Amino acid sequence: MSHTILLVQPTKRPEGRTYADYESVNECMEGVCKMYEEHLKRMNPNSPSITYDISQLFDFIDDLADLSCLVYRADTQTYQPYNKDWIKEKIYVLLRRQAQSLKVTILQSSDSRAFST
Amino acid sequence: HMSHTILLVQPTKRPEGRTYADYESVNECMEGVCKMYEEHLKRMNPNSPSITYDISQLFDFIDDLADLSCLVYRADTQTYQPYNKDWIKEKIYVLLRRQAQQAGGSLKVTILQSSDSRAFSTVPLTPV
Repeated sequence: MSHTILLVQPTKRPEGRTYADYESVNECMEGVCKMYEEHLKRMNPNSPSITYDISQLFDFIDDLADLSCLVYRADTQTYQPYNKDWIKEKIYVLLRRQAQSLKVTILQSSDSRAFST
Repeated sequence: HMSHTILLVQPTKRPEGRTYADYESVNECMEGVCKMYEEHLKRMNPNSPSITYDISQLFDFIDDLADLSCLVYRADTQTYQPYNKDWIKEKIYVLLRRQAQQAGGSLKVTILQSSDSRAFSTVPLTPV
């Protein structure tokens, strides 16, 4: 549970550079998936449940122009930098733990998640 | 110092306006804030070849910002160090004074809409 800032450059256009912050690494990592999930929720609005492989999640991330995060360390009172591929792993670790090839299904009816293998 | 610096901006309370830029050094990030205020003037005054602001005008415009922080890389820990709005304003106060030096009371900055470089002029007392 540490303050986490996320640097998102979606397209090569630098005016897209944006950021959000979260109370922990976890809801930052969930913040990324919720960015991809809102993208699928918007692509398929009439779909009640949208399923995606975790590879299409990483595919979306890979296509982002830039993604990085900054995690607070109370002992030094700074922010540690981790790059995109790091973030993808924490999302892999987060979604894998959430379940118990990974397949996530986006149940819009509940703003919740479900999994498969 | 001259380490990688990230600038976190937020003009209005509306978070969709959040953005960031990064710079090779702290001093190039501080100029980025000045240039952020400057171009806001140049766009407001497209018919004035030059515009001059007091440094305190640069500080009010920064208070208006919903949020403005910056992060400075630190090799000893390999981490980015946070700095709030006050720190940035003081760093700008110091940097522009040294830049005016090499060229109450307060400082006036004169920029040409053509250029990014600054011309400085010191003022006897500070405004109301």
